[PDB]
Amino acid sequence: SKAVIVIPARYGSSRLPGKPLLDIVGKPMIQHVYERALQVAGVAEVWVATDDPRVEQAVQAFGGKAIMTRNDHESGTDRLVEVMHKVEADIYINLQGDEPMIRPRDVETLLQGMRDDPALPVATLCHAISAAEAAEPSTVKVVVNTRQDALYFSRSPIPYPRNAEKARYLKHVGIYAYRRDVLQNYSQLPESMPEQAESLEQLRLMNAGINIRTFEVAATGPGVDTPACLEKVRALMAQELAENA
Amino acid sequence: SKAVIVIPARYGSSRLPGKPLLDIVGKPMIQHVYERALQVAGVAEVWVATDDPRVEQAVQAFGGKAIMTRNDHESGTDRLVEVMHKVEADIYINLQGDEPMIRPRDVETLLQGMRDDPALPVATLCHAISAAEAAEPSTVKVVVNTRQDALYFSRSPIPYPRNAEKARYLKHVGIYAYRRDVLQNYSQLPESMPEQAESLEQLRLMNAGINIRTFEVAATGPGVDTPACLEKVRALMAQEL
Ligand SMILES: Nc1ccn([C@@H]2O[C@H](COP(=O)(O)O)[C@@H](O)[C@H]2O)c(=O)n1
Repeated sequence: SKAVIVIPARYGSSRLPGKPLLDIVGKPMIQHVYERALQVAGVAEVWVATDDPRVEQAVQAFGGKAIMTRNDHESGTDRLVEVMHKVEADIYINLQGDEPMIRPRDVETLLQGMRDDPALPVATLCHAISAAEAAEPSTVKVVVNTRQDALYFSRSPIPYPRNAEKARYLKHVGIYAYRRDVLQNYSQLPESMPEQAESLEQLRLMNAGINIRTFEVAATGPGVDTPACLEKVRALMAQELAENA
Repeated sequence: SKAVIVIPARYGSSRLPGKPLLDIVGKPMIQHVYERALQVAGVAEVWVATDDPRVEQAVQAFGGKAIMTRNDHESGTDRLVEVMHKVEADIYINLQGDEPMIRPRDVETLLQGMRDDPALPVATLCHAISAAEAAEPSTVKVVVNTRQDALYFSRSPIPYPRNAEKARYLKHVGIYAYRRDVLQNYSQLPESMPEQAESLEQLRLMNAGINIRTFEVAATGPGVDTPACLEKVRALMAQEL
């Protein structure tokens, strides 16, 4: 079973132009993600999928593998489908190019899950959050059954807190592992009403009856989207270097 | 493929004690439900499951069939499980004893669905509602996939209206059809965290991975929970004549 990690990294961003190129303790953000991806056991290759030459150059400059993709791509899953045709693997892992604090062990958990169950099409991550955090529409919640399969994903707080003290919330961590056949049949799936309403691409899979197992990990480090969280990551990353001396 | 309709009708109610015996244009509420149930094609028997001798006698008075069940059941579902042991069938339909405006056609849609797919364990109903109505925690919303299987049931407005004009909402109508094997295993299913938090018993099935197909019907009539709804139903069933 061959597994590869693909890191989508488009330059264009409204509140952070050239987001993957921002410096974090001396290296572009995209490099930190790539370096951590390389530490994931069981992965054959790591690639960066981009639609901008500057990103491709920055990646090659540190010796990373870059593959140009179409800029007309609406989603990071469509971009991964294009990569799938050129890069062969049985399992593709999609990592966010803007989460430099990703833990290699979490990707291994995800990979081990896919290998322990040959029938599993998609796998993703989640971690426990408080009810107060779950109230945010910018945070995606997920509810799972006993096998840890996702029942639904939503920006609405689910489960509804009728008996508030009994409610436990899970935040969805946007890292995915897809079997090859899922990506091959992907472009034929129609957009679902819940997907368009919620603006959550993963609901397109659920509409088609494709199971998504969700593994729970510890609270993940802060992503980068706000210049405030950027400074926190910078200090958190720097605090990490001195800790491992 | 033998199907039976079971109507849970406990005497008690915090807002309307003796609810099944309340008069609605000449007949107790339970009789209206029982008569409409008898109009459902494809069913072999209709039973009223109750805990009180007063309800049992009232049903026998109009010629219906009734079975005494334990008074310690927490829900009509548990009451149905007790009945399944006494009344043998392949498919059991659970009708609410407080919804006298039930349309026989809607129960036939549900039954047809179960017969069209022998692999389907549970089926239920739903109908379109507005965004305004979906915002209410007392209204249970359901989201389904292309095969109409339910993804989740919630009091929260699902789907979240990020793009409001794209959102379409469905209200769950508490009528169920269960295959016998689901009921034989029901007592072994543990309660789920989502069930306890939302206070929705059907989430106990989803937690165990049991599929629930949801068929869509037109807007249904109100049930009788409060004395206000009781007066509204009386008014509606009167003009319906
Ligand atoms: N313990 C319980 C609770 C409810 N039920 C039944 O469930 C249906 C709807 O519930 P409520 O009227 O209690 O709200 C009624 O037909 C009622 O008799 C039951 O049979 N046993």
